[PDB]
Amino acid sequence: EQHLMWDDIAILARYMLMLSFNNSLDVAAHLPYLFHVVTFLVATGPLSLRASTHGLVINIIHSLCTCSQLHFSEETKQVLRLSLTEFSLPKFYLLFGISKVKSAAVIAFYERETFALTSLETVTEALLEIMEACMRDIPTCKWLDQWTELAQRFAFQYNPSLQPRALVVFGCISKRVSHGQIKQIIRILSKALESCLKYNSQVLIEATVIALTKLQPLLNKDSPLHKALFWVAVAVLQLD
Amino acid sequence: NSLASKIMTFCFKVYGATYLQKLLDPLLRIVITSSDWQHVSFEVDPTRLEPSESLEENQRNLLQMTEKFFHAIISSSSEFPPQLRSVCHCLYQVVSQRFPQNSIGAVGSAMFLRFINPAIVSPYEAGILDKKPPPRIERGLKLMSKILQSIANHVLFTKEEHMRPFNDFVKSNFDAARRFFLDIASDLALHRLLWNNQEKIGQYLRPFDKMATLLAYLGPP
Repeated sequence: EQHLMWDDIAILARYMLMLSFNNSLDVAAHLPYLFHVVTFLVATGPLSLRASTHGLVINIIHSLCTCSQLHFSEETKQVLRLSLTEFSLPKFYLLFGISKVKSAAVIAFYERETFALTSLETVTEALLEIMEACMRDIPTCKWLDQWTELAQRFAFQYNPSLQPRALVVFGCISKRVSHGQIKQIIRILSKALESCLKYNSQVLIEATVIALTKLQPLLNKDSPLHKALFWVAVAVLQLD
Repeated sequence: NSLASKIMTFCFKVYGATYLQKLLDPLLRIVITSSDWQHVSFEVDPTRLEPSESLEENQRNLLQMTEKFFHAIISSSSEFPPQLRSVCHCLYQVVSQRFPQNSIGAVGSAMFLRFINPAIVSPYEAGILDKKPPPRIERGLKLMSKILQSIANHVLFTKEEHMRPFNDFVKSNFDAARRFFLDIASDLALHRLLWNNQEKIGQYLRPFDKMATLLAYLGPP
């Protein structure tokens, strides 16, 4: 929210809400990039931008239920219909850092819940179940791979504000992982603990640990790392 | 009476109504239309017996009626509907996992207690007859179902002293019913109900959360 380019992001998020209903024509090329934007924004900033970002997702799911270019199955469409219903629930309002409002729409057109990464984890798996459902029906897409790359780039690169969010998302969405990626994550955990010697660091630690959580089911069956991650968890608990 | 007990009696109800109706109605019409000629009495309680009636004679009357009723049930294996035969066998296997010894006994008792006997005692309310039988028949049917239950439970009479004279009759027909049990045991505003009890479905210990939303979309309309 402090960032030198915050206003430039906030402006484009505003445009993206308005566009998102017209994105009912658009989404098929875009869907990964829009969730990349959701991922960073999901509960950030002043409450109107949060409301906007909830609306952005609602409108995208609705657009995925009706784009005349797409041909999703009754099962996939039903999954999206139930997803709209799910995103309309008070649970999802709290995830998006919306509290004390009847309707997100009204506010869309600070009391930061100091952002809980577990909320982003929840959103991201729900958006993943939306994307996965669609990707079964569209075999010719690259959406999850592009989202994986986009999230991966931001997860690994040093940026204190975004990097935690990205790590969480990368972990949630990924379908494969390498020991070199795990090395980068645990190196990020270590560097974040060095920064604690010197709040942001803690959120990065939490993110890396959530990432390790989602990533560890992916790791190869004979990898030492499964056993190693038990001690990573122990060390994390020790932090208090 | 628990929910699973309600489920079992419902399956007997909706699948065996035509089975009980066509099995018991002929014997009942033979007991009413015929044998109303004589002063048929099944009163076997001595303290309740009229001075004109005879105990020895009424005891025979009960056993004769109980005999042909019991014979018609045991011989009705070839007319047992398949949906129940699946219910009793499903009930047979699940109890056998914890009580493999004499697990067939639990099937036959619940079979007689919750399905056969209630329709025998109250044929009118069960939809088998057009009106209630005469009062003397109602007393005999109630006493007959007590005997038939003792046979199904494989237990002698030990409480009422006036039912002990029939212990010889029930001891002989133990395994005849046991063979019949071994035979049959071997091969909506739902959203209104959902939302009314939807509150706090997630008290457990993913699908319960998912289900709360479908209940809130469908039920609240």
